[PDB]
Amino acid sequence: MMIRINLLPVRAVKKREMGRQVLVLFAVVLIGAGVANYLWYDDRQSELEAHQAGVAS
Amino acid sequence: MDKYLDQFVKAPPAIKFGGLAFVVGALTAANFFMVIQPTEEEIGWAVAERRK
Amino acid sequence: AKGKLVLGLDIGSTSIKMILLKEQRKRGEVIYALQSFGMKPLPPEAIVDGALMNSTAIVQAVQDLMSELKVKGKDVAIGVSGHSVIIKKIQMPRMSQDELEESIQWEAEQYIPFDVKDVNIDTQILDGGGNDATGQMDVLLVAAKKDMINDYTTVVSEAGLAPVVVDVDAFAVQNMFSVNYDVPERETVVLINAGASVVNINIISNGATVFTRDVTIGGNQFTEEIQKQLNVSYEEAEALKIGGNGADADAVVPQDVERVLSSVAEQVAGEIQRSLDFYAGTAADSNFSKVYLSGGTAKIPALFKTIEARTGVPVEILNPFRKIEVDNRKFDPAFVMDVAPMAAVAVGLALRRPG
Amino acid sequence: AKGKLVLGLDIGSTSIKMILLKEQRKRGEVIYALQSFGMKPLPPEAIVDGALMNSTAIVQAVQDLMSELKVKGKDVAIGVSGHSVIIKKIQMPRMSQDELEESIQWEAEQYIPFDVKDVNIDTQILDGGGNDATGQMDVLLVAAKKDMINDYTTVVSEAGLAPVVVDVDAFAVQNMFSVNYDVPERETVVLINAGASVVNINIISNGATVFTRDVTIGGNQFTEEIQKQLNVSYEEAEALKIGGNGADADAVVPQDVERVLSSVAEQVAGEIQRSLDFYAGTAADSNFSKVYLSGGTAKIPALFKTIEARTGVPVEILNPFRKIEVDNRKFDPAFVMDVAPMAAVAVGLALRRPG
Repeated sequence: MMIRINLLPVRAVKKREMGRQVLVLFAVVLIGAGVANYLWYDDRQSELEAHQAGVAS
Repeated sequence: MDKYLDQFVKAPPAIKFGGLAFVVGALTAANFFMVIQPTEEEIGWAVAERRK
Repeated sequence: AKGKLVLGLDIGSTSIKMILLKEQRKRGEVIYALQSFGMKPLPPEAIVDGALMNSTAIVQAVQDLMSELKVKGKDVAIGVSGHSVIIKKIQMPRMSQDELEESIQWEAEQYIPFDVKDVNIDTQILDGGGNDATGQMDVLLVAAKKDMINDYTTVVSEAGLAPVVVDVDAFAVQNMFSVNYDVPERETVVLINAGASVVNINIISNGATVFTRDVTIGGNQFTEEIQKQLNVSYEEAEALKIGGNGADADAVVPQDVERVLSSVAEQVAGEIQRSLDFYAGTAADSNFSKVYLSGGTAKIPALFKTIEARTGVPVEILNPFRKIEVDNRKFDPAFVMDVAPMAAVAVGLALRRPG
Repeated sequence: AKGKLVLGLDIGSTSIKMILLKEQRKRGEVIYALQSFGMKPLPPEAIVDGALMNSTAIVQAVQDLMSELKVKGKDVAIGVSGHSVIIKKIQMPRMSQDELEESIQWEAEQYIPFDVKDVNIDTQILDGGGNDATGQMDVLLVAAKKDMINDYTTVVSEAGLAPVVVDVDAFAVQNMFSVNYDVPERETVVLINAGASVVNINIISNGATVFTRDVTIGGNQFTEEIQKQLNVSYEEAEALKIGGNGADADAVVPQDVERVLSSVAEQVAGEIQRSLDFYAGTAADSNFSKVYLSGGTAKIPALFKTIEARTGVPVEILNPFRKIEVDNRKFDPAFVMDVAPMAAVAVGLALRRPG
């Protein structure tokens, strides 16, 4: 006897997986861009300190 | 109406996550621009102070 | 968790039917037994071309079923439309499950006139443990559009039901007869389910399906010929079919009706002969054995004798309900017998649900 | 405060009727008893499609009712139009009241072809205390447009009346027979209210409603066929229906009339047969028991015998007024019996009002 069950496996599964991967990629890009925005902030605080030294001068 | 509602039970995990992602991308664009502008302003105040 | 779900006849097209069997206790013993059943004719426009075009409304109907039933249960097995599923055999090589599922999808790909965009499931026509890797693989594939499945899960989600199995009718109709078929293990049996949208043939050795074939012709065609020849509405032509064709007082009406339905009787007989001839290829020399009928279209008066004489096979009605315990104080066997053909599938995926 | 309100037949369409029962004293004993009643045919154009197209005029009528009555009381229960209410069963899970009301609204949402923009109310078909949380919830929902309710509260506000209950007619008509139904607790009874705008069927075990169904066909259809076949005005066709169909001298007119009304008799019988068949799903094997009639459309001469023979159920007129004390010095039982069918609902939400 044949026991079959078309209750949803593969295409939704593939779409839930693609949905996961696209979001991980988003997360990675946004963490990198974050780190850039940082490093920039630090070079800017250094420049501010040099310039306040000049103003004192 | 329910056909749309099960299109809502199948997909919009993906669509909600995506929307959140485009929003966070926009906000990171905004804060990066808002750290580039104080750079320019800062070089400006440098050029003023040295002239003093 | 381990639940005893429920069973509707979701692709009845003529009728949404539903059945509850469960572990019934009598005298400290327990067995599967009929608890309830329910039937409501399907409102038109709810199903078109085997798809649920009006999910929410069909929901209203299903919920009527459940309250009529008086059932606590909210889990369900159901079935797809024969017009919505491609069923066909497939030969492969035996291997790991993943490699078989992917290989299976790959071979089905050409045989599906849609993108995938298809829900796919197979089962092996012979036991896989009886053969080695790389040799003697045979699965049969059931294939379906997402839009159909999604329509059905829609209807179910809204009736407050939760599906666990989306089965197919040509095999679900067999679960009631599976023990009785397993009694003769080398006999070739045919099983016709003459529905309102489709007629299925599945033919077996024992309760081992050898093949299935689905014919567009069905009871709708009889009703539609009656309607054509007497410019009647569908429902009144349907009643004329039912009571018109079988009453003890019907002596004047099998001329007026039979002359209307005769072209359909001929075309059905020719399509069944054709299907049987297209099977009959390795046993050149042999004849048939015995066969059963299911579906309300079967109940056409005398149709069983006609198919018997015309196909060269003894075609008999059968009582599905013999597979389940029936309390005579809650159901009388006579009617239960009377709606057995319509309800065969309706108790089919129903034994699937306390499986 | 605890008031004995009043009762109108606000969706009579043919007639606005009103009833006052209260605690009547005789010999130091007190029981519910008929105090007054009143009937005026509805000014057409006042109700269209089950809505009060015009509160103000209907107000004038209702106030005529109250002064005719000679009643002090200014509180009222009333009813919505069967054409203005969706009644249907709903299965849920038992929980806290708030979670059930919200869940109830959520499930009704698809089953209501309007925005909400809907007034919603449920009651449980079985006692909620008999089941635990999460299991065996069954409410039935009554659903209605604001514009209808607001039309009715308009009419009421202006008659100087204050509503406390806006009930539904298919169940309000039952309160008169509820004791007599509670006498057989396992008997399945049908109750037909054949009105002028709609015919309701509710079928029960005891005085426990199992279901309700509302049919567009009614007495208006009979009158309209009489009018069509003799180019008569509505009122004169109505009189021809009433006295035409039942006089002792009517021997020549049931050919002329019956031939006019025969298509309606057929279509009513088919629609009632259809409704009964759509219920009859768990007791495959059984037959009916007994049934009653209410509504003036019932009073069509011989219609009770016709429905009895045609539906396979003993259909009987019934006297609602047996549920209330009737002073023979203020009302003679004969006529009271005569308008019992029209007035069943009119005393229905009326026992609802000293509840």
